[PDB]
Amino acid sequence: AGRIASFLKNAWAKEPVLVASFAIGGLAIILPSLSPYTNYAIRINRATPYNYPVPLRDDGNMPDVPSHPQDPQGPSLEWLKNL
Amino acid sequence: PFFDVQKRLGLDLDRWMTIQSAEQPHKIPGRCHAFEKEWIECAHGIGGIRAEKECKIEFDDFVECLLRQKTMKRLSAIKRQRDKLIKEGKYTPPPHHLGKEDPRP
Amino acid sequence: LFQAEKDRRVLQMLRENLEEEAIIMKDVPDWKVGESVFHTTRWVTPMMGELYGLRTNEEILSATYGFIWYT
Amino acid sequence: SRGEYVVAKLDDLVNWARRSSLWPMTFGLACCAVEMMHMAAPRYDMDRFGVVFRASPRQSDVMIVAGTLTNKMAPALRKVYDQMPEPRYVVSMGSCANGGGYYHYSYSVVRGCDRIVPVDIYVPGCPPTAEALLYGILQLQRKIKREKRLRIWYRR
Amino acid sequence: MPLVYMNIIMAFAIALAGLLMYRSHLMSSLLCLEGMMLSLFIMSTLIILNTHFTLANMMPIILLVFAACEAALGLSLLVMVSNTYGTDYVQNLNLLQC
Amino acid sequence: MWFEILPGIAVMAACLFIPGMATAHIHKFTNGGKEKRVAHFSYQWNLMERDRCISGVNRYHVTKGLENID
Amino acid sequence: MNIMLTLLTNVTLASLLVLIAFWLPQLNAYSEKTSPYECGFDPMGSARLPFSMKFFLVAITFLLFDLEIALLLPLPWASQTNNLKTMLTMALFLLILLAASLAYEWTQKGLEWAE
Amino acid sequence: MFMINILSLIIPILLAVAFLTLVERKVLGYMQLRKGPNVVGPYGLLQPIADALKLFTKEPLRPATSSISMFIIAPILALSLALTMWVPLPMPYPLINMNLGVLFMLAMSSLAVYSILWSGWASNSKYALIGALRAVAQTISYEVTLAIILLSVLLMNGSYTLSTLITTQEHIWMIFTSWPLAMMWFISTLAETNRAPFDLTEGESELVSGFNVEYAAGPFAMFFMAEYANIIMMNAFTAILFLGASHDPHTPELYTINFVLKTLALTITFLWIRASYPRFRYDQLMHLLWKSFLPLTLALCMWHISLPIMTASIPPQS
Amino acid sequence: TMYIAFILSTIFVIGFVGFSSKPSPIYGGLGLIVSGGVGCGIVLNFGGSFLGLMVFLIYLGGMLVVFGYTTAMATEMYPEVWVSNKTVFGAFVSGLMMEFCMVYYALKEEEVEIIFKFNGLGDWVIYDTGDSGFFSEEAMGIAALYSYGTWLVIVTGWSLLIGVVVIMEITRGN
Ligand SMILES: COC1=C(OC)C(=O)C(C/C=C(\C)CC/C=C(/C)CC/C=C(\C)CC/C=C(\C)CC/C=C(\C)CC/C=C(\C)CC/C=C(\C)CC/C=C(\C)CC/C=C(\C)CCC=C(C)C)=C(C)C1=O
Ligand SMILES: CCCCCCCCCCCCCCCCCC(=O)OC[C@H](COP(=O)([O-])OCC[N+](C)(C)C)OC(=O)CCCCCCCCCCCCCCCCC
Ligand SMILES: CCCCCCCCCCCCCCCCC[C@@H](O)O[C@H](CO[C@H](O)CCCCCCCCCCCCCCC)COP(=O)(O)OCC[N+](C)(C)C
Ligand SMILES: CCCCCCCCCCCCCCCCC[C@@H](O)O[C@H](CO[C@H](O)CCCCCCCCCCCCCCC)COP(=O)(O)OCC[N+](C)(C)C
Ligand SMILES: CCCCCCCC/C=C\CCCCCCCC(=O)O[C@H](COC(=O)CCCCCCC/C=C/CCCCCCCC)COP(=O)(O)OCCN
Ligand SMILES: CCCCCCCCCCCCCCCCCC(=O)OC[C@H](COP(=O)(O)OCCN)OC(=O)CCCCCCCCCCCCCCCCC
Ligand code: SF4
Repeated sequence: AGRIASFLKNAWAKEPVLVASFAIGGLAIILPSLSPYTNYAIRINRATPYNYPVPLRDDGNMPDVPSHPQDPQGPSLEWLKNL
Repeated sequence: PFFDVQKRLGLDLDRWMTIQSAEQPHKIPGRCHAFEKEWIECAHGIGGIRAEKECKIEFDDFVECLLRQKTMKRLSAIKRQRDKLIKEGKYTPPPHHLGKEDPRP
Repeated sequence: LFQAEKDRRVLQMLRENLEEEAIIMKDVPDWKVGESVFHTTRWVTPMMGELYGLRTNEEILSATYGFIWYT
Repeated sequence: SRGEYVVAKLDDLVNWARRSSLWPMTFGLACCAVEMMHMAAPRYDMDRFGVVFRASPRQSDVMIVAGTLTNKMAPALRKVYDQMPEPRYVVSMGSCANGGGYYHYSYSVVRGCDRIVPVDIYVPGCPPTAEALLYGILQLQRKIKREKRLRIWYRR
Repeated sequence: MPLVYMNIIMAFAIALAGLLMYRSHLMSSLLCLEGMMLSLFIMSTLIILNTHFTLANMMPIILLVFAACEAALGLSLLVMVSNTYGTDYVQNLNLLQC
Repeated sequence: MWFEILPGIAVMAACLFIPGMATAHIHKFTNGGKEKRVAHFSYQWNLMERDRCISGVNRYHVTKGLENID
Repeated sequence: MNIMLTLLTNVTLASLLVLIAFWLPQLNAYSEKTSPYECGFDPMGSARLPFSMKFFLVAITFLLFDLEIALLLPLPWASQTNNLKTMLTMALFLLILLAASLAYEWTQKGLEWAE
Repeated sequence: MFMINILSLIIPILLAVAFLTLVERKVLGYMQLRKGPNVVGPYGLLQPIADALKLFTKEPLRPATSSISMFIIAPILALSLALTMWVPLPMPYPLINMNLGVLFMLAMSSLAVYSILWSGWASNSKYALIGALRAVAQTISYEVTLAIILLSVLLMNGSYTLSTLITTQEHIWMIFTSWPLAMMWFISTLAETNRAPFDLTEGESELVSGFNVEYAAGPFAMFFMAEYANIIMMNAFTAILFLGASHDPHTPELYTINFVLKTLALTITFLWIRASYPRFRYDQLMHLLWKSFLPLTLALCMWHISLPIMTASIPPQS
Repeated sequence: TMYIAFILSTIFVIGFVGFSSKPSPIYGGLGLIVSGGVGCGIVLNFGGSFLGLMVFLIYLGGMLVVFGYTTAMATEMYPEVWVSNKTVFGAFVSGLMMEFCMVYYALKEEEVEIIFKFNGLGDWVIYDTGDSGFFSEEAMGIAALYSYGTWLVIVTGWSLLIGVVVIMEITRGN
């Protein structure tokens, strides 16, 4: 650890720009895999309706597909409302 | 010559981009999606020789959708005939084609 | 609503283009009015000249370049 | 006359611009150049009057010949004067530029820059004070104010 | 085909004829080589935008990337030739014979 | 003194005010006192064209409503 | 249409300014006035002779890095996709390869001008 | 009415350029303990008018060795692009509203590079050629760094529309969000506009006026106008991009006043820097960007790619 | 119609005629910049704003390096312009005449070249009636370079890095 400490001390005294550059790059690589909000960002991108929601022809055996938009069935954005 | 590593390993390196009827972002349809789908479905599993002999009608429709040659031929013929007719005063365009109407909403 | 309006407008423009084509191409020896250039009978979307073919240059320009040139 | 009035007003407008925008060339030869720096200095700021140094002769209206003109230097002075586009003016500053100065009877000194270039103003002194050079610049401005090129042309 | 494609293909042919007919400089040949890829870019994007081949819109960018890779290669070879001979003339590249 | 610089900066600011205010006034003038419609997409352009068609005067900014449907 | 009109207006105004500049004032040209400028003395050589370029390698690296920035520019739209992890991995891969190119050139002394 | 709007965008820009010349004279004078122009008019307000009349009534000459065609085209291109860069700026309403308004400005700047190159090469003089090559090197360095910095900052925004920039900066400022990129962007705009300490193409100390050494009378005035228009346009772009102003749709004059004040502040900062610092060497400028800004620029680009994803703060596409 | 696309295509061909007649690299670069800008205009009319701006920016950056190189490596005492040389003027005039002949023939009749068949009608005719909504199809397709096209990104990045290594190795000398 002493060698690493000496190297970092010398680099911070000679190339602080490079030290900061590598630190920021390393944080950029590592942090997204640990943040719990990456899945939230994915879900927010999914929740955006760019195209028309084409309806399904009811076969009488689709209990999880709402008959009307305001019916309790279907995806919920209540999590996004309070975020 | 052709080593089908993609088919052997189950990978997908450029087959997503080979044709315009495949999965497009935001499900954006191609200009000739229906014609290309029909031609591909006709020609699937019969090889090149039979595909060229037997799916010729589907391929001709696909090429017509792509390039629009017969359509432009018809349009040019109609334009030339209309210009000749109005040159000698034998044709009078209607007001809805002359810009004196209210179009549909 | 806009889907229904678009379909009705497209069909009306096609119908009036067909009427004008019947009026014009009446002395042409071999010419069938409304003949398709596709072997299939499936509905095929008009390109740009099937709709705005026999219309004014202002309408043609608006339909073909109005969005791109709107700044 | 209407034409005479118009030309008088127009050439008053043109002379005002040239008088109020003077751009001396960055060209100093000897000790007289230090007084040009002191005229540029905060005490006698020449930038107040619209007098601004430009390095290139193509972008200069006034050539302030400030210092001794030697035989080895006279061709360069004439070359830069020729490269200055018209209208152009010359202010010879100090004794060396005016006549010979301390070096009048010398084998290597041109006795006056007026042998080489047409001089409009002569500023005496060795060196002239910054106030003296500023008075010379103002006298040049008043000389420009009297020019009547359009008035001559109308009667031409 | 419209006349626009005809013009683009004609421009490509003109650029190809320019490259195959050297005059003195190697740099002019490199400029002709860069023009060919510009015409290819324009033609490919015109074709792709017209048929709404959405996933093919990334192809012209890869075309540009390898275009400028070739331009970099040509510039490097040109500087080496200039260092050797003093000029970028194609006449000096005559040591090897067929 | 340093406040002799202010008239020049004031004139420069007065010159820089003109473009933006002029553009805003012209946008409101040519659009019936409302903002110029922003059509960044085909949907917005189609909306503008529909507004032109339904207006009956070939101007998209002439808005019609309930009094026009009935 | 609007952008074409704007470009035409700008070009026409600039051309009118040039035309006024070259025709309004009195002209008096001779050989000495129009000779090239070299601080008062005649130039020894010609300005068309080759001018050595001590940063020739940095220019080519600039071409390649210009390609890299062209690749990176569509990132704002790529961040709206559902494959956020793949998008992030590819963007970081491109940036790391650009950094690796810079580091290789820097350590191999490609950024040092020729002496 | 569109021609009227074009005129309202053009003529005030030229007037602001002339009075920026006057303002720079006076600010440099007062920082150098002088007064600056105060004799020509009331507080020297007629000095730019006198300068313009003098320049355009002076004789312009074409050098004997020059290529006349590219000698004339270069000032025309410079002034045309300087005036053109203003058309997509929202104050608060752009004259021409572009979906990709930033890449347009990048492309037009890269084209504005060639005016000085062609003027220097056409002049057929050694000082002009040296200035042109200095321009080549400077544009290399600042161009790559500018591209990446703009990419990251707009990545915090969501798109390439300046109106969307206003909407983004409704609440706080991009300077508060991303100040390191703001510092590097300010330096890059100095380099791009050829202002001190990076005024190397027209460096009077080493070269006699640099690339426009042979230009006189009107064609010189056009280069000066183009440079000052670029200065003001870059400062306005910086103010829009990093110092966001509140926008009221019913009374847009407030946004115009705030935008103008911030633009003037940044332009005065440019003049202040010119009065305060020495001049770089062009090799030192090239080594400054590639060896200092480019590593930090890449690291901050990675950081600003990752930050919206890891914080679930991805901006809307439209 | 307004024939804007056809006029811009003609200007594209004229710029190619210029830099292919090859007066000298300065004027070749000038013609190539003009052609790039006009091609940007063409693809802007066809729909691709990002692609037009990108090709324009890339060629503006590339021609900057070419100017620095032709100032250093590829310059002569009297650089050649189109009217300066008989060969250059002959090639330029031949290209212009061929382009004008093709344009005239296409306008007067449906010109079928020895290679391809071209129909003289509307570039507006060939366009599509359909529309997208609240997104740009071109922008989405280009942005799909990262989600889709992971292989293309890999090969492109490897090529760029190897290009840096190569240009460093070629110019090594010694
Ligand atoms: C030779 O040894 C030496 C000396 O000597 C012995 C010396 O002394 C010194 C001492 C000198 C110094 C220390 C400094 C000298 C060196 C320098 C390089 C000079 C330094 C000076 C500065 C840094 C600041 C001074 C300012 C300068 C240099 C800028 C120059 C100014 C211009 C070029 C201005 C010209 C441009 C203009 C006017 C803009 C163009 C005009 C317009 C755009 C206006 C047009 C408007 C319209 C068209 C609109 C009209 C329409 C309207 C109004 C409405 C109409 C509407 C309708 C509807 C019709 C030294 C060092 C020395 O070594
Ligand atoms: C190419 C551009 C065309 C479009 C131009 C659009 C408007 C341009 C606006 C800017 C004008 C810039 C100059 C401003 C005025 C100051 C300069 C000036 O007065 O210049 C005028 C110039 C002046 O000539 P000069 O060369 O002596 O200029 C010196 C001017 N002073 C003294 C002020 C420095 O006039 C002429 O050249 C012509 C004068 C009469 C002789 C006529 C000769 C015949 C050809 C022209 C007439 C038409 C013939 C028709 C029949 C042909 C077939 C037989
Ligand atoms: C820039 C865009 C182009 C503009 C085109 C011209 C537009 C009009 C330009 C504005 C004209 C300003 C004239 C300024 C008048 C001079 C001020 C006054 O001080 O001058 C006095 C009078 O000046 C002259 O007698 C005449 C000057 C100009 C008089 C009017 C000329 C015509 C103007 C109207 C026509 C303009 C439009 C026509 C052309 C397009 C003499 O004082 P002066 O000795 O110096 O000062 C010495 C300093 N001291 C006092 C401290 C010692
Ligand atoms: C390891 C093998 C070594 C011998 C072979 C070497 C050959 C060169 C190295 C090739 C390595 C990569 C090959 C595999 C490419 C995977 C492409 C794709 O199938 O996987 C992607 C998965 O990507 C992963 O995130 C990781 C990609 C690779 C990460 C970088 C690897 C760099 C190694 C190569 C270095 C450069 C050298 C290349 C030349 C030698 C796609 O995932 P997905 O989410 O479904 O995409 C969404 C598509 N949708 C929208 C249709 C659903
Ligand atoms: C893999 C994750 C990072 C991803 C990329 C990082 C972003 C981009 C940064 C890379 C760009 C290129 C890097 C180039 C590095 C080598 C260049 C070099 O040769 O440097 C030498 C060698 O000098 C050094 O000291 C090497 C740099 C050492 C920096 C590495 C430090 C590692 C950082 C660890 C993070 C520790 C966290 C501390 C946080 C502190 C606060 C931020 C000095 O240069 P000279 O040639 O002397 O200059 C010219 C003089 N005539
Ligand atoms: C309300 C309606 C409008 C009212 C105002 C109308 C006029 C406005 C101004 C228009 C432009 C000027 C028109 C021409 C003025 C007369 C010029 C002239 O003929 O000058 C000839 C003369 C040449 O000298 P000469 O006597 O021939 O001697 C031969 C050489 N040994 O002398 C010269 O050549 C003298 C040198 C200078 C000549 C050019 C400058 C004349 C005045 C121009 C003022 C405006 C400048 C604008 C500049 C552009 C904008 C910034
Ligand atoms: S006149 Fe006097 S002060 Fe001036 S240069 Fe001569 S010796 Fe020096």
